[PDB]
Amino acid sequence: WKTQPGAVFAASPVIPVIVIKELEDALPLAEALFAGGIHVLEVTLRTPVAIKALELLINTFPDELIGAGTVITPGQFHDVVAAGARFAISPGQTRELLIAGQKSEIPLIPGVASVSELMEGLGMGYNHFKFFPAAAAGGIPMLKAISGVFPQVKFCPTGGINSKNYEEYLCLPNVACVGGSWIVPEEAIKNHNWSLITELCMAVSS
Amino acid sequence: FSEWKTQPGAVFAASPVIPVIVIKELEDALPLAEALFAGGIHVLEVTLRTPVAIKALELLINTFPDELIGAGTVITPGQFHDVVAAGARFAISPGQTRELLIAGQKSEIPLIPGVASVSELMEGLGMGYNHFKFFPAAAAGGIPMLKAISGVFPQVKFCPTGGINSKNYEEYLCLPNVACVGGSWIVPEEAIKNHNWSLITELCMAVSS
Amino acid sequence: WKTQPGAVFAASPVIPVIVIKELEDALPLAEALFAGGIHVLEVTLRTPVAIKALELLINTFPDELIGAGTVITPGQFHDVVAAGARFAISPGQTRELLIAGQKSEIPLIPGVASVSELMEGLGMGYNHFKFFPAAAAGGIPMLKAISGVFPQVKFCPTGGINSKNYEEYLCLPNVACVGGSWIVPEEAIKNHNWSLITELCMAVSSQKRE
Repeated sequence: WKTQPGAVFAASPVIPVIVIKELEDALPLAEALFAGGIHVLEVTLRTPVAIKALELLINTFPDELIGAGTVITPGQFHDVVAAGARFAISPGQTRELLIAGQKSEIPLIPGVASVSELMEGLGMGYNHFKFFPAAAAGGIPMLKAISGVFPQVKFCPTGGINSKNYEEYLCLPNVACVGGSWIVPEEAIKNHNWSLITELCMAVSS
Repeated sequence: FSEWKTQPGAVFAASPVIPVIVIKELEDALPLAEALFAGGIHVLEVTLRTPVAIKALELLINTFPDELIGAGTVITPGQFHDVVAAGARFAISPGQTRELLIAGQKSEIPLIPGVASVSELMEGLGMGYNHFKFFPAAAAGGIPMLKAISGVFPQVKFCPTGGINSKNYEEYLCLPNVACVGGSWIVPEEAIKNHNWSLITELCMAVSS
Repeated sequence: WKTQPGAVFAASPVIPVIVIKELEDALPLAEALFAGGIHVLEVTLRTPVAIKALELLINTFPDELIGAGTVITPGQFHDVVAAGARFAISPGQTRELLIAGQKSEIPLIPGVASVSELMEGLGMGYNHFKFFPAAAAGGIPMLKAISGVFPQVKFCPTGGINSKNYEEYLCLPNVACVGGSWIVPEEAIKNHNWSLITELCMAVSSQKRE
């Protein structure tokens, strides 16, 4: 790991959760994010073209922190490493995935939602996690309770984070950044509203 | 993995509501079953929550061999082997362990394990499971939890159980990743104790039609 | 196990979750707890002096049920056992910690927050658990739903339990006791407010019925 997990969190207060259904949208969406001050991109493995979109983004804009999300299996993890991803994010964790991230060249950010899941990740050497789905898995009260026992663990809450609540999450001492789709809404991507997306990103990156 | 003759999706497709059956008195098994059948419910989950449960399971399977009768509250591999040997057509669990998931993939009979977090779901997927009980649904994040999961695992199918009732079950059934729900409200212990088989049939008919 | 997990839960309706910053406060705090009827002490591994306080309390009061909390790792479990702890409590569980507790004469109370976590503990011989953080992880509805499927499993809910809600938790058939800092607030410890701590403990001791 040359890129440290903490670098995936320090890049932006908000990590955009990107769903790319059409490959032609990948590059103009990325340029819109860059113009809006966002230099970390999580390309989720949720569509057939996602791997090709990740490859296209890394080939075109290699000096951005472009990684993959929804990495569920070791096989997907090796696929995104091979595609050039700078990091891998998962909505949860498995033992196999945690093992795979130990010997990897790029950081894995596993997802957890209970103290035992956190402790399993900690035992494997991980101390940067996604908290997912944050709003449905206990929200701010959960993160405060965890902070009292694991003050040094750092989280990126994702899932139900939006304009109205994201500052409340960011203010927590164990929250390094948040993630969500509200700055890259699917409707604006589908309809090529790139300048709008820049404006939504500017509202959170300034 | 998951090449069972009886597929979990077929179990889920048989009824919008799987009744969570608690049988305390063996004499109640047949009339309770008749009330369910009459109310259009032909998938029965006999829970392993009472001393007579295994006997009631065996009695129901032997008496009604053409019905889709299985077991619930299957916690251990030993209990799973017990309900297989009793003739259960499926096993449902409120959660999962590696050993339980291993037992289900070694069996002719499908296992429907329980999950409540994304990591638990991911361990289940790693063992070839993609049909799960979500338990206890209402206390483990409810509809917002299921909606969040659907955006990330759109193919995974759930049977939410735990706090599902007449007033909210349709809200759960409308979700794209919910194939059916489970609950005791259509087989309530008060009606079973009173031998109120007409009421049970009426409750079942309301959800099956 | 020299002490049974159920004995840890049966000692008091409320286990005091102790954060001790100054070693000289350990003996006077114990006196305030004893005077309020409470003889189970959970010294949390959250301060530099916690291990030394644990050892001091056990050596001073060997006949009291003095144990450790916030035991995260097998290494910490071995440290508190060597320190003389009568029990160890964890906010969660891992396979490694469950294995370590199997090999000890000192009871381990793992923390769980889902049925699958409970089942992993059950499979390794555990049926007394902390439910943490109780108020944020599903609360009373979660415990009630679990009680129907695991009537043999006993819980100590901790995290967000206070004087306003603890009796509601205690009424549940699968809740043997609760844990909380509200009967041992850090401000009262720092200020040597033993009369307040004793008053708070006396209130929860009159709720002990077995």
